[PDB]
Amino acid sequence: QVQLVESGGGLVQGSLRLSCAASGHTFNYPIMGWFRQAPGKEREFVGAISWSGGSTSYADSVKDRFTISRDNAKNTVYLEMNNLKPEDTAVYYCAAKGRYSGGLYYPTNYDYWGQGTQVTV
Amino acid sequence: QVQLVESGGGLVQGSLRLSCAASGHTFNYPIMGWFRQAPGKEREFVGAISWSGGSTSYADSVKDRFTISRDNAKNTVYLEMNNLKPEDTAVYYCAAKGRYSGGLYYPTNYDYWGQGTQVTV
Amino acid sequence: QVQLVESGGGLVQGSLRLSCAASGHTFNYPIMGWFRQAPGKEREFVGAISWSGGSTSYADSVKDRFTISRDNAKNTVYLEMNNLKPEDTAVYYCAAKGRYSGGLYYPTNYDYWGQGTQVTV
Amino acid sequence: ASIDMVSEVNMDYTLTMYFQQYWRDKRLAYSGIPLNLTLDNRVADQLWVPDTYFLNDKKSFVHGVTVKNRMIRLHPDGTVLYGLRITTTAACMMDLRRYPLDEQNCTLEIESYGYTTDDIEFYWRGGDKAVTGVERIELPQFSIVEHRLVSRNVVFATGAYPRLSLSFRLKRNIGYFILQTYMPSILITILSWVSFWINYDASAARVALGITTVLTMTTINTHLRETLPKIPYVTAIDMYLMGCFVFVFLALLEYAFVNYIFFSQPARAAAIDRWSRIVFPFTFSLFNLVYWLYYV
Amino acid sequence: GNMSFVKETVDKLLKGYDIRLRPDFGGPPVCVGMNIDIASIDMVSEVNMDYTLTMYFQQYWRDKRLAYSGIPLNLTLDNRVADQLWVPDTYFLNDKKSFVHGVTVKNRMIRLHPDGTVLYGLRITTTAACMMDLRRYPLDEQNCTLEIESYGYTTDDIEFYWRGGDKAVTGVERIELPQFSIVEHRLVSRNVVFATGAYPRLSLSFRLKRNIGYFILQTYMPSILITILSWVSFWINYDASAARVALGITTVLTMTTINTHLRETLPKIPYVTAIDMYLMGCFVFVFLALLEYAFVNYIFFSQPARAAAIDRWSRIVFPFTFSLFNLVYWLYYV
Amino acid sequence: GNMSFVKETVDKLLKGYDIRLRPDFGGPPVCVGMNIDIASIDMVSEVNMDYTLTMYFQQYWRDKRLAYSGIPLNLTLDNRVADQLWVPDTYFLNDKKSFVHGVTVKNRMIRLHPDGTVLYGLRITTTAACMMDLRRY
Ligand SMILES: *[C@@H]1O[C@H](CO)[C@@H](O[C@@H]2O[C@H](CO)[C@@H](O[C@@H]3O[C@H](CO[C@H]4O[C@H](CO)[C@@H](O)[C@H](O)[C@@H]4O)[C@@H](O)[C@H](O[C@H]4O[C@H](CO)[C@@H](O)[C@H](O)[C@@H]4O)[C@@H]3O)[C@H](O)[C@H]2NC(C)=O)[C@H](O)[C@H]1NC(C)=O
Ligand SMILES: *[C@@H]1O[C@H](CO)[C@@H](O[C@@H]2O[C@H](CO)[C@@H](O[C@@H]3O[C@H](CO[C@H]4O[C@H](CO)[C@@H](O)[C@H](O)[C@@H]4O)[C@@H](O)[C@H](O[C@H]4O[C@H](CO)[C@@H](O)[C@H](O)[C@@H]4O)[C@@H]3O)[C@H](O)[C@H]2NC(C)=O)[C@H](O)[C@H]1NC(C)=O
Ligand SMILES: *[C@@H]1O[C@H](CO)[C@@H](O[C@@H]2O[C@H](CO)[C@@H](O)[C@H](O)[C@H]2NC(C)=O)[C@H](O)[C@H]1NC(C)=O
Ligand SMILES: *[C@@H]1O[C@H](CO)[C@@H](O[C@@H]2O[C@H](CO)[C@@H](O)[C@H](O)[C@H]2NC(C)=O)[C@H](O)[C@H]1NC(C)=O
Ligand SMILES: *[C@@H]1O[C@H](CO)[C@@H](O[C@@H]2O[C@H](CO)[C@@H](O)[C@H](O)[C@H]2NC(C)=O)[C@H](O)[C@H]1NC(C)=O
Ligand SMILES: CCOC(=O)c1cncn1[C@H](C)c1ccccc1
Ligand SMILES: CCOC(=O)c1cncn1[C@H](C)c1ccccc1
Ligand SMILES: CCCCCCCCCCCCCCCC
Ligand SMILES: CCCCCCCCCCCCCCCC
Ligand SMILES: CCCCCCCCCC
Ligand SMILES: CCCCCCCCCC
Ligand SMILES: CCCCCCCCCC
Ligand SMILES: CCCCCCCCCC
Ligand SMILES: CCCCCCCCCC
Ligand SMILES: CCCCCCCCCC
Ligand SMILES: CCCCCCCCCC
Ligand SMILES: CCCCCCCCCC
Ligand SMILES: NCCc1c[nH]cn1
Ligand SMILES: NCCc1c[nH]cn1
Ligand SMILES: [Cl-]
Ligand SMILES: [Cl-]
Ligand SMILES: [Cl-]
Ligand SMILES: [Cl-]
Repeated sequence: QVQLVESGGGLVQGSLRLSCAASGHTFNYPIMGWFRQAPGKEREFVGAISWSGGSTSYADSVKDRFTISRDNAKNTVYLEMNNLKPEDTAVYYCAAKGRYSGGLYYPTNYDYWGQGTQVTV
Repeated sequence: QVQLVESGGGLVQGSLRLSCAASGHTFNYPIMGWFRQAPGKEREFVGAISWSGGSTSYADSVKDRFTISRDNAKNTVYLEMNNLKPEDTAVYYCAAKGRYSGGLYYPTNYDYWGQGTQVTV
Repeated sequence: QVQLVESGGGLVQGSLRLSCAASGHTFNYPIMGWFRQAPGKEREFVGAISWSGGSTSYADSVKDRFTISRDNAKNTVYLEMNNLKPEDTAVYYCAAKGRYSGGLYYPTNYDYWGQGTQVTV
Repeated sequence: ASIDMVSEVNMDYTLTMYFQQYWRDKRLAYSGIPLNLTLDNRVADQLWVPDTYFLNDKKSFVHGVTVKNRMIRLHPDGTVLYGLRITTTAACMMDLRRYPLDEQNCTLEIESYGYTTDDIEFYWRGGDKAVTGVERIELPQFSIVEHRLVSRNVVFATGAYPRLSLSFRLKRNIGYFILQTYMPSILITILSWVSFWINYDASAARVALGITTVLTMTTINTHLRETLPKIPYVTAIDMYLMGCFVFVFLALLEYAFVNYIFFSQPARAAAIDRWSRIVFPFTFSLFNLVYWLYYV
Repeated sequence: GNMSFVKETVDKLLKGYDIRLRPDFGGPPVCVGMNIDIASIDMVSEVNMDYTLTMYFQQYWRDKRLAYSGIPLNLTLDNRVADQLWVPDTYFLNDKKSFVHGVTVKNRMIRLHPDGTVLYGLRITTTAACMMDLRRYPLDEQNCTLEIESYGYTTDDIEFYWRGGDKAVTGVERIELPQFSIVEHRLVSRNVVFATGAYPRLSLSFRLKRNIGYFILQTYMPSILITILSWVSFWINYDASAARVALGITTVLTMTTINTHLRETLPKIPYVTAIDMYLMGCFVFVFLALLEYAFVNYIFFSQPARAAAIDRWSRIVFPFTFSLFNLVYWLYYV
Repeated sequence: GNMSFVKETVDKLLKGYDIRLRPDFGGPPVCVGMNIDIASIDMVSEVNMDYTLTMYFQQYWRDKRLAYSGIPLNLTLDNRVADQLWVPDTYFLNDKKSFVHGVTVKNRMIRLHPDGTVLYGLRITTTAACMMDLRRY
């Protein structure tokens, strides 16, 4: 039972910081994942972070542009979206994956989904 | 070698509390079971409780109506018969099951049988 | 990541001491090896030493003539070339071998190569 | 059948069970016999059986005496029942932040090894009644609060796989820790206060009470730390022992303060001992009240 | 759809198939692609200088003897068919003891594709050697590796590659070690030469940063507080000889207990670790505190003013010099 | 090049081959050459007076029953062929417990040469006794 609230999207023409705040049984869900859904297209992996260790992974598209990290004190994960492009125009969602729930890349492996911030540039 | 005495049946039109008091080698018989036998029909499982842990099980018929618990100080188990019905009209028996004696549901797995309180509504 | 600098070659007609000084991650590369390349011929094993233990090996040609040892304080290995011959005329190279990297004798098993001192007699 | 062990050190538990699989193979349908055919176990080597595995197991075997502990029962329509008796040691990552007032969720994950959801689908046969014998679990140190059965599909690069999960919630029993951790620490703390009724001229006596109470706390901790993983965070029991340690250390410093002033200021020295006798028991009572409300 | 037709197709593939001969025997090398999905690292042992790794090990290669037509499906076959095929002779060169998981069947997968591509999967637990440099322990970084090699086939017969390149190993984020974090992983391919020939090698390596927190709470903080306890002696009157030598003895002797406990879970290495340097420092402090009493004891009859001065100085100098000791140590090692 | 031709050659070698009989049975002794490549010594135990050794153990011998013509190659065969050949009955006389490594296959090599020379390799871990004189320990 995890609850996820995300903030820091908005509209820009530039560096940005999305954040994702968790609460509840986060021990059973050690991984947080960022997805994005463009109009028409399927839901797409951006990156993921372990709560414990900070072990990080990224899609190729956002590799050496976006950076994810967290702080366990606030129970918060953040996507720092630097060097933005007009391809980066989608409903960005935050999600939690269980310990034995499969590969990082596949959205149906994730259980608790945030609301979804729209981002246009 | 276990002895079982049950009380708190009687006749009503309502909430009721049957009790079942054990004495002897109760360590070898970790489970207590409640059965009921209607006139004509075969002896039927109601529910069962572990002495140690209080791990409980119920038949579907009495699920979210009857509640069993115990106290190890008095060596007593009780069936709290709430939300009674005219289907609940049978000789209610208490029984003890050995550690390796099989499935909960099967009366021939149980060794020490109480006297049997008649209950009519 | 190992760096290797060798010195004490030169031209003579006699006893000589080549040295080989290491710096960096020498724990991952427990073996240092001496090779020599004559003009035209393939690169040829001379001898090798473990940093820890001083366990030594030599080619037959230089057996009971050349002697290798080291000091772990300076991170230095030395080839003491005694009883020299006109066959001993080659570019002498120093090299480091990884823990699981194969047989001592084979130059392609070695990763970090020194500059290579020319020696003529 | 049993949960034999739970290990905090190895973060695993050992489970022994009768694992039954049912499926229909119409190649094995038979006519003219109104019986179910129970066949000798060795026929299992001549049939297709599912490639089921335990995804969080560390080491598992099928019991072998007096024969391989294994059952095949055919039914006329080609339904196969296949039974196995399995012992499995399975991983249980444990959150020990509230240990020993902790609750653990220990799981068994069941998956198809090679066949995707195109080829195979899993279900709990009998739904929420598909796992039995939870009442047979007799762990001295734990009670089973609840069990749950879950079905999902899981995606890897190689495809989508059926998954079943059994999970238990395990409440650790406090009683062992009261008698062999909390009560020792309380009484060593009380022993430290005996020093406040000893005359301040008995320097050896009072520093001996201080030393022996400070040093026995260390022994409690060492013993407890001997059966636990090397976790990098503080547990609930460590917070209790650190509290007790601060109390027994301050009792010894109180003697050093009295010792330092009693020559020049024998009245103030006497006042500090006379206050300590009330203030240390009272403040340890408050410490216990705050701790036990936070963690129970 | 037709099971008899598939049975016919599969029976045809294995008819006259020689398991003794690799694909393209006598011709170019068979190329074997490798994926790993890490399930877990269960243990790291300093005592045994090894770690335990559980993983899904996938091998891909083409065997044109197993090419099939008229079926637009990939054929997943029951695991037991692996005994009727050639498979690569892959082994873990730094393993100490390894098994393929066995319940409810051998944990093993074969998938054929129409062009003769075989996918072969295994679930393996392996205990693997990790020579550890403990000179900075417990503020150490270790490089733990898994070396993958062909046992018998040289690079004439077989070539290895990471299938998907730098994406070929997955599940590194699943590693949950209490005492460690994974900083980085790397994938390496090389050829290795022995007397018997040149062999393909793949290496997976991890960099493991040890977490300090356990050692603060159960090693460094005990040693600091036993050192502080030793200074209580400087506020006790010099006439309390029993009291002050008792504080000295009990602080000197508890340091030994810290060390013994720590040395109980470590190899018998012949060099000094970082933690040993800390404890030796603390030991010198607690031993000198006791000698200070012997110096005071020796002079206080004849020279009660000098004796009082030495206690009064010690109260400032021992805390200050221990603070400096800590500053130098923690800057050198962090 | 021709896999059917090699299959024919190999099948011919094993046709009527008796694993019960050593090479040159009833004649001069078979000469077995041994190489070892040490992988590791993992442990030395004073308590158990033993040590643990992991190694590549190579045996060479000639079996003229396995001589082949018309192929200028050495034939490396899949490990499972070892069960169809005679191999020497070599053992470690001071071992306490030993195994041949088993993942991903039995760690074992056969290489034939045209003249009938067999190379047979095994990766072995062995715990071996070491009576220790601890008088100067
Ligand atoms: C121990 O800890 C584990 C975590 O590791 C807990 O596991 C989770 O438990 C919950 C139930 O408590 C599981 O939730 C259920 O998941 C089902 C499967 O969902 C996936 O798959 C289907 C397709 O098969 C997809 O449609 C779906 O989107 C998911 O991808 C759902 O079908 C369930 O839904 C039903 O219940 C919910 C209410 O719970 C309703 O809202 C729905 O309408 C519906 O009726 C349900 O959501 C969850 O999957 C488990 N997670 C993991 C990682 O396994 C254990 O519960 C816990 N055990 C104990 C004893 O505490
Ligand atoms: C843990 O510790 C181990 C040491 O035990 C480290 O391993 C070494 O890692 C480096 C990379 O960091 C490896 O270097 C690379 O080796 C490749 C293979 O080289 C050999 O084989 C080829 C033929 O296959 C020959 O051509 C070559 O001469 C060698 O004999 C090279 O192909 C790589 O080259 C590429 O990168 C370099 C820059 O790094 C460029 O300059 C080149 O142009 C090229 O693009 C590269 O050199 C090295 O082989 C490893 N050593 C061992 C002993 O295995 C781990 O890196 C370390 N792990 C972690 C996580 O820290
Ligand atoms: C063979 O086994 C089947 C399956 O266990 C038996 O059928 C069940 O019988 C019980 C009553 O005894 C019913 O409650 C179930 O609904 C039946 N299931 C099915 C799928 O038929 C069957 O009785 C056995 N056959 C013989 C001849 O013994
Ligand atoms: C059989 O398996 C192959 C290999 O995994 C499948 O082919 C891949 O299909 C995906 C799309 O689904 C492509 O991205 C890859 O490039 C394909 N690889 C190759 C080498 O063809 C194929 O779809 C499967 N066949 C059937 C009939 O299921
Ligand atoms: C087969 O193996 C043999 C034996 O290892 C190889 O012969 C050796 O070849 C090297 C040169 O490469 C010589 O130094 C040795 O003296 C040879 N030994 C013998 C007994 O002949 C041979 O090259 C290999 N054959 C093929 C066709 O690869
Ligand atoms: C003031 C804080 O110091 C201490 O608690 C302290 C210092 N030496 C020992 N201890 C205690 C026994 C302890 C150590 C580790 C974990 C739990 C408890
Ligand atoms: C002055 C140096 O002596 C000591 O440190 C010394 C003497 N007896 C015990 N110790 C300490 C506890 C120690 C021993 C070994 C390793 C680390 C620390
Ligand atoms: C079921 C929950 C367990 C609670 C255990 C409470 C033990 C605390 C005892 C408090 C000790 C006070 C010492 C006396 C000082 C006057
Ligand atoms: C993250 C790095 C760990 C650093 C730990 C530092 C602990 C050192 C404490 C110093 C103790 C001084 C004693 C007081 C003397 C006045
Ligand atoms: C923390 C060092 C020990 C201090 C002892 C307290 C004595 C009283 C000082 C006035
Ligand atoms: C645990 C013992 C507490 C005793 C308090 C002393 C009070 C004395 C008042 C005269
Ligand atoms: C006077 C000592 C009080 C100790 C605390 C009682 C236990 C509280 C449990 C909720
Ligand atoms: C994690 C914080 C725990 C707080 C309760 C411990 C007792 C403190 C009393 C002052
Ligand atoms: C190293 C032996 C012990 C010496 C004690 C110091 C006393 C003071 C001497 C003047
Ligand atoms: C750790 C305690 C340090 C106290 C220093 C004493 C200074 C006293 C000055 C009058
Ligand atoms: C006064 C005590 C100072 C102790 C050292 C602080 C830690 C330094 C980490 C770089
Ligand atoms: C290897 C040398 C380590 C030096 C730091 C230890 C502290 C010494 C302070 C005097
Ligand atoms: N049953 C899927 C096995 C697996 C896990 N990871 C990769 N393959
Ligand atoms: N794969 C080569 C095995 C080996 C190592 N040493 C000798 N042979
Ligand atoms: Cl297993
Ligand atoms: Cl005295
Ligand atoms: Cl093995
Ligand atoms: Cl043996």
